[PDB]
Amino acid sequence: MRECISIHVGQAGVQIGNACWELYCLEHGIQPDGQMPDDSFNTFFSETGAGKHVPRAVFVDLEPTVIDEVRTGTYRQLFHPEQLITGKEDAANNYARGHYTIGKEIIDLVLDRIRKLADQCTGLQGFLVFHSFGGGTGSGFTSLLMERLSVDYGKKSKLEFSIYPAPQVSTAVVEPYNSILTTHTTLEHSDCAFMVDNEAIYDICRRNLDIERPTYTNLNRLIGQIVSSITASLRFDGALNVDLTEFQTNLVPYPRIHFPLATYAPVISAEKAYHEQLSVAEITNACFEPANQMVKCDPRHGKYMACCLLYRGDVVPKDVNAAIATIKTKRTIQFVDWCPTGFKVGINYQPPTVVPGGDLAKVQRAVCMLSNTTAIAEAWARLDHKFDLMYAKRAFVHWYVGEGMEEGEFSEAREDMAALEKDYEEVGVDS
Amino acid sequence: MRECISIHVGQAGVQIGNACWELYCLEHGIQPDGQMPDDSFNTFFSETGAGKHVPRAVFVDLEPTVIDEVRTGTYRQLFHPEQLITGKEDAANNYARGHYTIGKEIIDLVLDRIRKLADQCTGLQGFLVFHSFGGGTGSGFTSLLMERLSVDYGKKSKLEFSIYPAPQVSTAVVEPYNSILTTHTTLEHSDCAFMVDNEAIYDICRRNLDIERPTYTNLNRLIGQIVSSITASLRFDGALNVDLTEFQTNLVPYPRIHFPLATYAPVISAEKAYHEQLSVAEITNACFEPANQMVKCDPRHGKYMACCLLYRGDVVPKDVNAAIATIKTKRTIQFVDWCPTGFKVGINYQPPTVVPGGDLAKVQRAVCMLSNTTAIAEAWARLDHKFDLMYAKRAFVHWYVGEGMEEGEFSEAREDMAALEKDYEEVGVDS
Amino acid sequence: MREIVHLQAGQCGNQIGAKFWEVISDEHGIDPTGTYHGDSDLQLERINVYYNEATGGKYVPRAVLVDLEPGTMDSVRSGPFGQIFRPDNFVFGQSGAGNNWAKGHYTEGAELVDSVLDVVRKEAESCDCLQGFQLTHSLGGGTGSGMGTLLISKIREEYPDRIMNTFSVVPSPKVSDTVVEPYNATLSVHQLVENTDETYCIDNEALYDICFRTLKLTTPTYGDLNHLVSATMSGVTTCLRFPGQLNADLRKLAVNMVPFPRLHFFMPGFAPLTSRGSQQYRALTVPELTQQMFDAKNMMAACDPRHGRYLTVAAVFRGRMSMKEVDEQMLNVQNKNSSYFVEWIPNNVKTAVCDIPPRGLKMSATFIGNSTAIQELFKRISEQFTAMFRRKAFLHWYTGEGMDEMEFTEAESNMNDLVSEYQQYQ
Amino acid sequence: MREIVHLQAGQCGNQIGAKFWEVISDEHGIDPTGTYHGDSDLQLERINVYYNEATGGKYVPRAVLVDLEPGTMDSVRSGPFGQIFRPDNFVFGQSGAGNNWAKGHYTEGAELVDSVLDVVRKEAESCDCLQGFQLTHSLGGGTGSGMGTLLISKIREEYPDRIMNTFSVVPSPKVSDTVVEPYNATLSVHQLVENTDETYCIDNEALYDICFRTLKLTTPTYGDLNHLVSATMSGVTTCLRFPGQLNADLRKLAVNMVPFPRLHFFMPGFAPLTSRGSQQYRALTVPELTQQMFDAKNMMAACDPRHGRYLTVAAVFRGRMSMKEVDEQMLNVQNKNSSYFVEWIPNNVKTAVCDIPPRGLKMSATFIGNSTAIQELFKRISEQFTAMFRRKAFLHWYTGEGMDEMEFTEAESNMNDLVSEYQQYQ
Amino acid sequence: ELDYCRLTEALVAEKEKEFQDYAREVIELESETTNKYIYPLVKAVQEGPGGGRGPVFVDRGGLRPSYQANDVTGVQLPFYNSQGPKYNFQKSKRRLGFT
Ligand SMILES: Nc1nc2c(ncn2[C@@H]2O[C@H](COP(=O)(O)OP(=O)(O)OP(=O)(O)O)[C@@H](O)[C@H]2O)c(=O)[nH]1
Ligand SMILES: Nc1nc2c(ncn2[C@@H]2O[C@H](COP(=O)(O)OP(=O)(O)OP(=O)(O)O)[C@@H](O)[C@H]2O)c(=O)[nH]1
Ligand SMILES: Nc1nc2c(ncn2[C@@H]2O[C@H](COP(=O)(O)OP(=O)(O)O)[C@@H](O)[C@H]2O)c(=O)[nH]1
Ligand SMILES: Nc1nc2c(ncn2[C@@H]2O[C@H](COP(=O)(O)OP(=O)(O)O)[C@@H](O)[C@H]2O)c(=O)[nH]1
Ligand SMILES: [Mg+2]
Repeated sequence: MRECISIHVGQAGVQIGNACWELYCLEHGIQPDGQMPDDSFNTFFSETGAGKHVPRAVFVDLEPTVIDEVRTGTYRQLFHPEQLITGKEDAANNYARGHYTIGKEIIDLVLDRIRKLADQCTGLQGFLVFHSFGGGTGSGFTSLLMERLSVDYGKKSKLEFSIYPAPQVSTAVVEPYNSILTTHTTLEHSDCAFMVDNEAIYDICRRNLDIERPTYTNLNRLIGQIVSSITASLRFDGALNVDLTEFQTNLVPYPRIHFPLATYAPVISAEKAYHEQLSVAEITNACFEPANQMVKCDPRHGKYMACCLLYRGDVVPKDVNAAIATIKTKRTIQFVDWCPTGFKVGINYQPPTVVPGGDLAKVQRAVCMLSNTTAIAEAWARLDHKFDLMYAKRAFVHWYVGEGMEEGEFSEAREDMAALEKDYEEVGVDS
Repeated sequence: MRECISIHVGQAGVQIGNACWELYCLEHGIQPDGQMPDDSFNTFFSETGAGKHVPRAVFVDLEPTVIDEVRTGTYRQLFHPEQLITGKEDAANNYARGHYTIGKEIIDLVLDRIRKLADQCTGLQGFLVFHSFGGGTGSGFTSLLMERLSVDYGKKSKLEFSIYPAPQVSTAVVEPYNSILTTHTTLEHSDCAFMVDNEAIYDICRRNLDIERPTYTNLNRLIGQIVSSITASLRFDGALNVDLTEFQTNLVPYPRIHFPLATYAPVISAEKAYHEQLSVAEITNACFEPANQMVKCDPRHGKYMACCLLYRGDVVPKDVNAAIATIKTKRTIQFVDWCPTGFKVGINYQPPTVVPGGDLAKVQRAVCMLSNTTAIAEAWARLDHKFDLMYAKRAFVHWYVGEGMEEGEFSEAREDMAALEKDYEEVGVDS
Repeated sequence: MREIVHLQAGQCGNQIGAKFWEVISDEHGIDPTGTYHGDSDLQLERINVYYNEATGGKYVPRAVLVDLEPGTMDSVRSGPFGQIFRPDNFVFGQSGAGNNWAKGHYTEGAELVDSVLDVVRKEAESCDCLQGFQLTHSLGGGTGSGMGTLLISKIREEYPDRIMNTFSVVPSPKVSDTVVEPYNATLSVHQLVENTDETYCIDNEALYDICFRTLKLTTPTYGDLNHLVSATMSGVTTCLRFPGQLNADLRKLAVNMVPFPRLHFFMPGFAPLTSRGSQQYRALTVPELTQQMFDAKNMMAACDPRHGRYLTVAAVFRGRMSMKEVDEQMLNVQNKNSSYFVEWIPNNVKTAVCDIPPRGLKMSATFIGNSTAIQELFKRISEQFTAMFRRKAFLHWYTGEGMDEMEFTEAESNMNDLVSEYQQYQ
Repeated sequence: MREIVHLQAGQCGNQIGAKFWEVISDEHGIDPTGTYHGDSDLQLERINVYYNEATGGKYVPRAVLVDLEPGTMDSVRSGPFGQIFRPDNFVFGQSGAGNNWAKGHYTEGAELVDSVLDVVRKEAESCDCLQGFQLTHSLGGGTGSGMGTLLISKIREEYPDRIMNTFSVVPSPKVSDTVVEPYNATLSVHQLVENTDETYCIDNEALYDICFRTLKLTTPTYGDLNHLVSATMSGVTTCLRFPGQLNADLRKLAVNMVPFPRLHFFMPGFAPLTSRGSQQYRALTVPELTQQMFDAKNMMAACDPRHGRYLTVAAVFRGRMSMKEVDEQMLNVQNKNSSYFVEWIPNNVKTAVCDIPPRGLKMSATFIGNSTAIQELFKRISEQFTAMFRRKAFLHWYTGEGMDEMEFTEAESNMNDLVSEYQQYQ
Repeated sequence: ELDYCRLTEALVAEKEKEFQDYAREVIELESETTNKYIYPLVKAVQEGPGGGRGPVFVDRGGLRPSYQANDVTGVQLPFYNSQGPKYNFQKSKRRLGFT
């Protein structure tokens, strides 16, 4: 009955998506041809008369070199070929080109396949979109993707899983230019929106998973485990079951603030799993470490508004509420005085499943915390400084302006970003 | 549930935690893989659900040449990977390098690891540490070690097993400068503090155990027996039980006087075990002899401030209290006028365990005595003779000042230690 | 004869009902298929209080299971004793309440309130004469408490003179597991004070205290917590279906408990609870068990009567027991501990005795005591509701759903009226 | 009928009572499981003084185990009679006192006194008519003397009209095995002089002296020391549970022994102690009991009545015996040694005869003697408390825990006045 | 009353025996190939009835009572075997002289 639609936008969306959909098939025991050798698969797969399953995913891309690798590999028989949407020409790291020039040629094809998938749904819990701030139409076409979804669909959930531009490492020069102009869309047309930046995931894989040389496949296996633990309360029985709309309402203090931080615990190797036990209290303390956080910001600087936790495995409610008491006793961590009861707890019996060839090991007890802090103002004023530092001498403006957008729209992104950072300042003051 | 976290620091610390943790494994019958082929092991081992006993030790060093032998030798699979901490460059026989410049880089890294062990502890008796005065990390970082556990863990126990310079032989030249500058740290930030110098342990093996050429392994076993019998009453049942809280109280009359003298008896070879009888009387007279004393100082010049006794094996309170009467009648042993009944007695049941390669014999009874004397000012005034002799022409002063510490701390730590020798002498004057 | 229709609200109501019908079907000797396999004729002599006649020697419960997420509903049907319920009583919505009172009271509950009122009126007409109802729910979520407040308020006006029993699980400070949890409780208790006959105050936090200190549970999952709440519900209304020496049904236990119509929140407790080890050293006699009913460790609420005044007490005993003891021990408590008990109401305690014991036991007793110490649980909820509402926490999830902002202010003011009213009776 | 609730404090207390609770269990014929395996009817007639009724015809001792360390709480479980105690009475804590009086009395022991006071009230208010309580503790330890005096000082205000027996284990001059042993002892006698009815002085030096000179044992374990303490403790409360020709309860021994309320320190002793070689060479006869009874070798304290005066004397007998040989022997020792007994009380001694002897034996005797010669005990402790305190020994272990230094001044001044009160009665 | 107590004890023993049969069947089915991973199963079956670390009481039906009274923690008491010899109370009585 319950079901969602995945919208993998961009080259990062495809590499994330095939990491997620590889994990889903082995989780539900479905072969690459789609036929198995119970309604757990109903949330993402669609049943036909012949015994197959079609994933409810739409791949949004503007370059054919990233779709044809999907159509050639092992999963060529899995996905329906009309779900993979390829543009004729890439915007090539341009928000403006994917907003006014390139994106309106295939905006009709995306909304048509959205209509077909939502027609098959008997009741639609929400949408998941996957994209990155850095790229052109991963940030650009996503901006006009939300405009059509919000107007057509009123109160349907639309989750925005994003990748923030890292403060130090980058693969572009116009990367801060693309990120700030997407603040207009996400502030207005997003029910929820996560972010993890790549520099933080770089620190964890070096020291926790014991990998000298990882690529984006080992990062996207980690991000697949985050989404799997989120949606498994929809797919499997739980001692406490938490739906998609449940923790959506319970983490946001204001409609202007819908930006949690995601962390996962434990992340250890199969040789280090031979040594250390993994209990409920041991994995609870690991989510509060600023080293193991998956965003380069320190909650020790800021203040927690609310907390959402997602437990999986041999998890007893006795040990959950015992470890919460220990965390409130330590004075290194703080909570705002206007949220005394800030936690939310969910438990599922099924342990997380592992992928063959992956880096992690199979674990009984795991937790995926969703905490909203005032430490996100640390990673915004840094990017607002660098967006102001480049734009002081008026650089790269001729490429964006000449494509159709006026020069005053850059100044519009200044005040909306300046006002949004002011709304996070008034949260942290105590009454 | 009570337990002690061993904190070894220095190349002395790694080599002495190599022999101390070899004794604990065979004492509780734990294979080098960490799995056994009772809850006595709970003080020193941790219980993974799979059944592996991971020691709660923190090996600290600033040179990779002695840690990497542990990861290669027999016990590679026993020790947990993050529990063995290694810096980049050693302090190289220096207080100043290990305290203000080099040692401040891993002070965050080590005390993140004690958090993972202390939060695991549902009840902690206290921390044990091991350090050497001669080295750089054993003198410099160890002085920042005691300063921040004092802040972090207020009223916890911090026992000391220190290595003091020998009166004539030495393995360094600026070793006296390292020794004096840590007197202030082990004064305000140490609870109890034993000291052992190697020359007074060199003389034991040549005449008692009949070893012509001992090396540091033949010494590291003997200090291992001392730490065993102190914590043996924590682990094992006894007719009377003593704890780390008890012998702190019954040996330390004043907070400025917390420097015992640690002995052991009997230490005899397998050929002298066949011949000489070992009753409770014949082992409690050996702790009073100056030849068996383990510091290069003689209580015959000083005054027995307090006494602590640890007994192991088939020991009866009849023979303990009979031989306690005899030693009190003799006049070569003196007590102060204001401690008429200065004894503390502890009794355990299991005899101490013999290890492969240990040159001692399997024995039924043993005793470990901690007798605080005034004659510990004998060894201190000899070194302060040599510190001011070395400081007379201001030699080696350029090495310390430029690192970050001032030259005013040279006169401070000698004047701090000057008044401590006066306090230790005024106690001995009768009223 | 005197019949009770059972109502369950939300996921917490459905899990509570699953064990409650499991423990009393074995009490009446009912197989998983629903037939009768009995040993004594007294088991079937009263079965129409909670069951219905069916063709072929079968009986079905008179219960309706109401929630909004069908995921937990299939756990009830595919459960051990879920095949006995008639399928028409499973009334379910299509989307969740969002842990929101207003979604369950204004937005989505207004459509599901028509379905439950159609079913419950077709079942309340079947009996001889309607004694009353029951309601099992929790105040931590919006499914059980959102429409649960709305379904009571519509059926109270339709049935003006009946008996209305509600099982409330009010939020706890230590084992709080919802951010919007005080917003659910404080604005919903306004419906439990004006349109509800009786209410029991359950705390999950008190349930872990009993299961950890006393009952020796290494892993106390919600099944064993649900065992205690159902056993409390069984002991209150065992006089409905079983004869005794001195009996007291639900109506007679209610009118002697409530001195004023707005004071109908009690604290339950149960007494003969013991572990595997302490079973033998304990002797099951009357003066042994009356120690544990009044013991502050065995309360099913996180309030301490030593801080307050016992205003009216009940005790429903069970088993073949001598009436002299049931009376000399209880007067002994009243005279010895004369500081807590009120002075203006002498002989405070109600008494009931039943003959047949629970299986595996010879003697049992149930404690129900109303005091002034319940205002500890009310002021603690009130200050956490006032703290969040000063900066307007989560306001957009309730204002835009069809209700204004002044409904919280009258919720706080009426909540202030109740806690100040408890002081003047102290 | 007249019942005694046993108390147990400390590692010394947990090992004294563990041997003590199995010699009554042999005395009334009780298996380690708990049931009754007896031979006569007189054993089961009066058994409710120390035992409590359970289900299945089983009996549990009415005792509570108190300690601040879990170390010796294991040894009382894995002992011969560890399964016979109910687990709810095993009161223990996490942080001990570490041979300190100050930790037990103010800082660490004040959190355990409120836990055990709840326990002892449940096992006292359930009984018909209490005679009083009984304590075992040691002044050479932390939890025995630190918080053990806090149990004494608190239950006096709760139950003023009762009795309180204690077997104090005061330190010894030669068998001193604690550095701060006088500080524990001196600050606790001031609590014993004010809030204690009867006191027995147990010295382990007296226990070794009996075991070597009289009993001829090469290996005197604490099992042989705890059995000697239990044999005196069993034979001093005999006549409650066994009828006799001239019975006497512990209250009758109290009223005849303390002519002034501060003069309540006694000397215990036991009648037949004899080695295996010397067993066949003596005959159990009434003069043979009282000949060995006043012998200074068999005193259970480290003081000799030749240096002082027998202020008042007891005699408790066990076994089938006559009345003239009890009376003619004891008037003989009153007359012949007339220089030791006081002059201002004639007929100094109370006598008592019970019928049932201890098992394996047919005659026995017990001694309680109040004297001025027990001030030899107090002067040796107080000369060494001032000896340490003149140089301010170990003062940081006591001052920093909350108690000021003036408590030392009053505790040695009060103990000095008590010795000066003893002297003017000599 | 005595008959009722014996009946209750027998019923509890029968239920524990049924569990022991099922657990032995599961372990025997699982240990067909290797015995490298049967250790948690052996620990689970050797845990003992109730939270008990001490020895079982054979005359009582294998019952293991617990001792958890430590403030808010309630940590179970540990278990240590003793090298001290077991003594008989009759022999101790004869040796101490009460024979
Ligand atoms: N976390 C994460 N980020 C990725 C991954 N792949 C790409 N990115 C981000 O994507 C940004 C660049 O966008 P692209 O990978 O080119 O894809 P795009 O967003 O559609 O941009 P275009 O190719 O121009 O259409 C970089 O700044 C990266 O930070 C990935 O696998 N994981
Ligand atoms: N008693 C004792 N002392 C030892 C032993 N091994 C090394 N030492 C001491 O170690 C000191 C030399 O310093 P090291 O421990 O080797 O090295 P460090 O403490 O890490 O300091 P750095 O060399 O600067 O890194 C000498 O003064 C010795 O006294 C040993 O086995 N027993
Ligand atoms: N007593 C009890 N409380 C429960 C149980 N399950 C959940 N809860 C409590 O109910 C609250 C959430 O209830 P919820 O599932 O949202 O109820 P719903 O809104 O009616 O579906 C939490 O605070 C839990 O502590 C249970 O089985 N028994
Ligand atoms: N008579 C007797 N003395 C004991 C016993 N156990 C210990 N002691 C004495 O008590 C002293 C130690 O007692 P301790 O353990 O500190 O008592 P606690 O602090 O109250 O637990 C030693 O000097 C022993 O001689 C016993 O069972 N009987
Ligand atoms: Mg693109």
